[PDB]
Amino acid sequence: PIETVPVKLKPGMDGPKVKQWPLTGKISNPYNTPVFAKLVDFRELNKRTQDFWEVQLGIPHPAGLKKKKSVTVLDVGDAYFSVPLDEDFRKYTAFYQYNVLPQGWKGSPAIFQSSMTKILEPFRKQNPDIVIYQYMDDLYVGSDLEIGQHRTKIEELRQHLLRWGLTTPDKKHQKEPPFLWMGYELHPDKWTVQPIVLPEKDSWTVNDIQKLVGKLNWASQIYPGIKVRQLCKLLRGTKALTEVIPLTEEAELELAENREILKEPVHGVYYDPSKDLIAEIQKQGQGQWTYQIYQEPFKNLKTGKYARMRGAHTNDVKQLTEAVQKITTESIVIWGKTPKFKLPIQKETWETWWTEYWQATWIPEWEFVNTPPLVKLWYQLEKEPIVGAETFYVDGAANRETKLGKAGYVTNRGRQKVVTLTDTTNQKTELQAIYLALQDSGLEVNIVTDSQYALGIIQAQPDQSESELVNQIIEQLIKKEKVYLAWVPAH
Amino acid sequence: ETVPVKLKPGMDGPKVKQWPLTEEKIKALVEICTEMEKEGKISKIGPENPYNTPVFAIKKKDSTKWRKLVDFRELNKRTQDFHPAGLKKKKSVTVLDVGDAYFSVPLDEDFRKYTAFTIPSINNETPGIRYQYNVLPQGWKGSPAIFQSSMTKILEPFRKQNPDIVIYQYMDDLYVGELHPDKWTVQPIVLPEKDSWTVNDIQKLVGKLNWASQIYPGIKVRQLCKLLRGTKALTEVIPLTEEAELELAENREILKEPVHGVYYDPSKDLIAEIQKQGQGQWTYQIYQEPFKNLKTGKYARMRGAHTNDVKQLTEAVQKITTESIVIWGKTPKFKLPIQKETWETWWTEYWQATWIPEWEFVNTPPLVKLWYQ
Ligand SMILES: Cc1cccc([C@]23SCCN2C(=O)c2ccccc23)c1
Repeated sequence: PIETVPVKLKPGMDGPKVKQWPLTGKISNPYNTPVFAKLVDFRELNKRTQDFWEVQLGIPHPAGLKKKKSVTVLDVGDAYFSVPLDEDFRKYTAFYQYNVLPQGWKGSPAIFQSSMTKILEPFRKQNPDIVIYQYMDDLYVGSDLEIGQHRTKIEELRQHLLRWGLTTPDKKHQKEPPFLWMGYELHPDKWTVQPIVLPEKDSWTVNDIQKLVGKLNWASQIYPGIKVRQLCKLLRGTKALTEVIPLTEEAELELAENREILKEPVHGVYYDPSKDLIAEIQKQGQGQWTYQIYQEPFKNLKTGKYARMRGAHTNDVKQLTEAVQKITTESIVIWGKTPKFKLPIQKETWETWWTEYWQATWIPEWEFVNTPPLVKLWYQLEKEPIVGAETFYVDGAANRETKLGKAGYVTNRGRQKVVTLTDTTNQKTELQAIYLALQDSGLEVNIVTDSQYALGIIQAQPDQSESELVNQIIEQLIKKEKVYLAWVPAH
Repeated sequence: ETVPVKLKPGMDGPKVKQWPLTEEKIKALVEICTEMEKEGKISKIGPENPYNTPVFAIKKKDSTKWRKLVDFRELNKRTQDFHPAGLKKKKSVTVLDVGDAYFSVPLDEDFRKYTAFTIPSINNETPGIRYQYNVLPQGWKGSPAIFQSSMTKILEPFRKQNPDIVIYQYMDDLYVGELHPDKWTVQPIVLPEKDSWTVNDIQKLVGKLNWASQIYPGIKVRQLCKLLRGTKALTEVIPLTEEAELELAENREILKEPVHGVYYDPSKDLIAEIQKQGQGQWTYQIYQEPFKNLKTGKYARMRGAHTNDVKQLTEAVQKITTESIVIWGKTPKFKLPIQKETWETWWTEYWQATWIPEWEFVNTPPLVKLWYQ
């Protein structure tokens, strides 16, 4: 006898009137629903049933749990059958109608959840330091009480629940820690990801290679150093999920490598709200960033890898910024607060950057950590034209259909050059002309262009791009002593 | 008793995701709601209710007590339907948060489910607490309209005893003509004035003038571009042929006042762009049709923000919205020069208004910035 959840059907609809398929106190009228073996097909009813508030679609991260001296899991049997179905909505379930939440119905998981929350509320009020986590049919109960007092408390919970018809496994039949939940291995004082066995094969198909890479990633969450690049060349051009791909010489290397890394076990400690949160970020190769979050030096709560080209043209500062933004977003979810950052960029580099970037950009409280490689700015465009430096008036243009173009320049000093391009685009020819001025000029240049497009890319100080051409332009720019780019209207 | 309110025909309630909130804000909301429930303002809801609205906490102008803020933007776009041209001329307008009044009035019982909102829990450790208003909620467009006949009926004596002062109501606020709108000025385009001019100088000038001619076609750069004929050193000084001096003069004159034929049409969306200049400076333009600016402005950061671009932006955005309401009686749609996630993460930290304007994120062109400062 737990309060009943009222339920209607989507406006302008009526209960399922689906004929019965010919075949061979929880249930007691123009409707009917298919039933056989006892599995009911409520697909039609569900398509008639109103919408309910989402079920727990976001699960907790171990990194954000607090240490408990003892933990227990209680699986609730006959969960759904233990809760009453809206008296009025009962008719629409005829098949003999239900009096309880039906297995396989739309609002069952939700109403059950809502019910459990209301049943737990009392017991919770009385037990403020006993933490209960509801996850489908399971009840995870942790506390800081010693082994015996804890057992006594679980027994209270079991009885409270029993008052409501909810039965649970006694101490003898309960499952004991650690808990294997959603790819994790939970201990009352430490966590980790469940066992990772890299198959030792001599015949790998596409399905094996993909699953492997699949397992590898999920581990990187705690095992920094793993690599998947030399395996992720094994999929290129694969004809089918059963095509057996021979592990290249380098493919057995990376694997053997990871295989070894995975041999040494690493455990994530839990969260202590009395201490500060701290995240440190390293630049692990161009475009790849790593990070670890902790409260005590080396006792990581969570660690991670980022590799996201936010577009096509960026730099380490912008990349550093985004990494910080993602870590911040995770942090708010998991712990409810932003960690203090330890970043590999000097205050003055960051200052120079955000102060003159056209986009509002910000980084929460952080401090420089001197760990090479440091993120810096590879070149700074001159704020005013350079005296004594040659001036290149560049120009590019390509017919958008023949993809035929020309790019070149003319300097104040009489220097001129015109190159013909093929299979090019206007933009590419505009970039090309700038490229040329840079190539053929000294350590100091004044470059005039009519390309807003090129002007924009370059002014943003990119240092990494997908465009080979933009990358050549960066290389040149890094070499120059002074470069002043200036725009002028075209035509 | 309650007045029947409804969603626009055929439409349904809002199911907008709740953004993650910090521990501080969650505790804050939890304390605020627990009492609101005690006063019957809000009441817990079951799973039978599929709707939702985002909520967060803010801290009003120089106040230390938390203010629950519900982003009813979605519910407002779906709520069925139901300006003092002198206000902008007033010497001093004051903003009075008269949002609490709404609580005294009950909300149609049939409409309440659409006001559903959720208070999240850190790390999803719990299912979150769900409520729905039983009274006119703060920040909903229905509330000010419903509490209208009543709001006037109480401001009947003051505007008859003082029919001089203007009273304007926009959502949860009251504007009595602390703003000083008689000092609001539109940033006019401005060409450089210099002793000497280098090739570079004239180029930039010709550039700005080219752009400016999109708004003022009378502008001519013919004479100036001749002084550019040839391929000379950027740093090479160029004396102005007199034909140019005059060409530069007319342009100046043309840019001494806003362009003609620029009226405000209340049947069109009001748009606002913002550019980050630097040195904590921010330009903006309000228009409805490209190049036909209803207003152009400038914003200087306030203290305690020198190190924070996002605060500046949000402060600027609120500054600009206030001007919109104080002038047209509407909030514009913002084109925010900032990465969506950066913004969506901290805006709620520097926000103090009770309304939330609409926004989108852009990639400001280099040129346009050189043209607005
Ligand atoms: C998200 C989740 C899943 C399973 C168990 C828990 C659980 S059981 C009760 C809540 N949790 C804790 O505080 C905790 C700490 C260490 C181990 C287990 C737990 C939490």
